[PDB]
Amino acid sequence: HMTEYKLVVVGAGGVGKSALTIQLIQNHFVDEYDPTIEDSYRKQVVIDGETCLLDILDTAGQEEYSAMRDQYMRTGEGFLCVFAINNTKSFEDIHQYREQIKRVKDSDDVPMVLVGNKCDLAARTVESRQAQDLARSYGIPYIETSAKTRQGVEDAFYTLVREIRQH
Amino acid sequence: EQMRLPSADVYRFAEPDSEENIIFEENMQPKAGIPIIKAGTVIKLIERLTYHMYADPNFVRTFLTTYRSFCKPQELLSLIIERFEIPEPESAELKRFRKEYIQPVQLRVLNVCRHWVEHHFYDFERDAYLLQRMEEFIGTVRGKAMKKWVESITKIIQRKKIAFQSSPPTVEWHISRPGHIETFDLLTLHPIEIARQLTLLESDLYRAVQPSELVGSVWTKEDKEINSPNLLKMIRHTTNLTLWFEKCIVETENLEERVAVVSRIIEILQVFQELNNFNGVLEVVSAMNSSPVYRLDHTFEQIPSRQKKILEEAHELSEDHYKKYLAKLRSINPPCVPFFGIYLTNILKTEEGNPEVLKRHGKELINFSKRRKVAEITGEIQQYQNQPYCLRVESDIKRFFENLNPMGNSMEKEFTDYLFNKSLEIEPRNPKPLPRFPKKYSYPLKSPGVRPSNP
Ligand SMILES: *[C@H]1C(=O)N(CC)C(=O)[C@@H]1c1cccc(CN)c1
Repeated sequence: HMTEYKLVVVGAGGVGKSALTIQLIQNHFVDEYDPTIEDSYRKQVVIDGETCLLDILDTAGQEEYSAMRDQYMRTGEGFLCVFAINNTKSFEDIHQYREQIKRVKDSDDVPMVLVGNKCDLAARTVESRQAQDLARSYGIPYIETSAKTRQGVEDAFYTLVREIRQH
Repeated sequence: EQMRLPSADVYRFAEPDSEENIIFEENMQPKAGIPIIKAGTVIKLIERLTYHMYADPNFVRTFLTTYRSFCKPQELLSLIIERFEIPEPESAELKRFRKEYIQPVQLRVLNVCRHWVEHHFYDFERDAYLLQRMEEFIGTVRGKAMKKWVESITKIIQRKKIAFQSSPPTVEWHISRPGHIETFDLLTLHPIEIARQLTLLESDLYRAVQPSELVGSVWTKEDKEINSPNLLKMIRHTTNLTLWFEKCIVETENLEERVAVVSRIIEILQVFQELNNFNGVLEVVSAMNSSPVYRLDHTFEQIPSRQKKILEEAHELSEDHYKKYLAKLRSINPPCVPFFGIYLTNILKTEEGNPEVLKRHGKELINFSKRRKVAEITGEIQQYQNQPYCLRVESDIKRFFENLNPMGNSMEKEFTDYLFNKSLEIEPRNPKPLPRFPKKYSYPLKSPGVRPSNP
């Protein structure tokens, strides 16, 4: 049996966080996504030669069900804490998301990654340096991604698999 | 035989089909044998919405539910008025065109107007000038076949502007007696009635949500409070009940009394399972899997195995991306209360994960398959909203749950941290010894059970 990694995307709503996982799972030249099918959240990948299966939980659109976060979060081994570079409040929300994850996994060292997503051509309010600084304070990587170009998407997820493996 | 239609210079809807203006899916309309449109220009979509060869109710139903993402109500009305206003081409030719093109097309635009006014009246409630223009247009419509439909549209407009089973089971009571609202609490009300009255509220809240609140992922955007108020009331009730269940648990500091509380909630879950209230089932499951409750190992140890197993199967409904939940929802028949969260995610990801436009030979075409895909989810939401529950409303129990406010004046983080700090207090983190706490309930803890008291 190949290793299966249960990954959880957490982040503010209303800022296109769903693009991160949609872009990973859909083929780089296909734009025909159906969230209903099983293949829509499962992907077989090769990271540093070791083949694995990534199972990604993204509850995008269920943010108002705030009492379900703990439940959803406990499913995961690794977390992508996602904010939008065009929205400072989504960047300010990361601290509490991380605190919630630490509490759910009952651990100060949970495989985690900070992802800054460029969802549209709107102006950047979060400078890379501010996010690079926040990530260093938590002791985790920082990956920026673009929803239009698929740039950084694979590095965000692969970097998390390596955080789980090196735990 | 081939019919002579006017020129596109005078009438846009006569432009012939091509790869640059209309494309189709490989399969054919279920139940009807009609081609499935994948994408097209707005003019081609309006043409097919009011097609002369045949009537297309599914496309009409889909269109009027999802068109606002690519066309404004005001712009659509103009387009359907343009469609109706058919010029004759520049006899055998003119008499057949009148019966095989003008009459069928004019008749189909009137069906659109009727379906619009009947099922998406909100477009007119929010734009009085849109209703002036509709009523104005409908006034200009004259003909033999029209009078019937023109009068039906007028009778729907004025109605919209104005604004059933056998005997249900006996209301169950436990310690709290009817009218004694002051004593009502988790353990004093009957677990069957808590679950029934919560199922009625949650069923009404579920039924009140319209597709206008869902299409376009509007509940996630800045105006969510204006555009999705029933969905939000619904999600907030659910959140309230989850937090109340947790509060009941962690504020019951005595272990034996806390074991009675967790057991009673699992009984409420068991009745929600019986009633097919999956929202209710997941409210309990979410409270049990919350950070403050999950960690209470001394409490779950003393829970009977029947109740552990009940909670375990309910938890498994949520596993593997709601695999068992999805299967169980398809296997049951109404009345039921679905869990809305899945629908919300699927609509969001459909709309965010697919293009608004497809480009063929450099020309932009509206992606209608994306829209159809969303109308399929909203249609499924509506199929479970038809059937009501044959359960009697108890107005005081109803009001008790409607008015719950476990958070009080506290903010989420404040309250969440308090619930967690109560969990650590009542059951410290090892190797801290387990303290003892006094009892808080003067009344008996023994449950009356989840089986009715009378036939
Ligand atoms: C992403 C973002 O940060 N904001 C708020 C300033 C947006 O409106 C952007 C967004 C949101 C939802 C979907 C999409 C995809 N075009 C983009």
